[PDB]
This record gives sequence, C-alpha cells and structure tokens, in this order.
Amino acid sequence: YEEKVIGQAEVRQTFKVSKVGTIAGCYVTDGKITRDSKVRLIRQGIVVYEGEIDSLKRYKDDVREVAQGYECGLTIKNFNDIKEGDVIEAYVMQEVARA
Repeated sequence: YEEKVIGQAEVRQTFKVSKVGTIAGCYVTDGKITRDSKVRLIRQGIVVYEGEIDSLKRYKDDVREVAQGYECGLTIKNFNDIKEGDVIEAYVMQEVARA
C-alpha cells in the first residue's frame, strides 16, 4: 500500500493572533485533516509550506479529524506563511485518527 493523501484541504484562513497561534483553517476534499497527520500546502506556483499539524480545534471543540467536507481551525507545524495562504495537503500512512 502507498501513503496516498490522508487529509487534503483548502486553507480558509489562519490565526496569527497575539493570544492563540496560527490556527489555520482548511476545507477538506480528501481523507481527513487530523492531528496525527502531516501537511503540505501549495500556492499557484510551488510549495507554500510543509510539515505536520500543530493542533486541531474547530469552532465547536478540539476535534481529532475533519473528513467528508468539514472545515476546522488547525495550526500547521511551524508555519512561516499565514492568513489563507493556499491549499493544504495532509499525507501519511493508514494509521491516522486512531493512530
């Protein structure tokens, strides 16, 4: 088996607040945008940033994933670029959410 997409989404926005962090929201279009997953966004030319998720917290609670088509606010590792930069892409193995 290959480590295909496990959480592809599109940045909604981010939270570069002087109280929170950089809670980057993303609309999902593939697997799940979970805490136990990596991340890889891209602009209209190249990669905007890469790594993993820092935290996972929606507008309701601290959800672990965001599959189907739900948007949740999550930080993306040590994100240098902020505010709805572009489309994000979570990639990993088949051990997400439950592992």
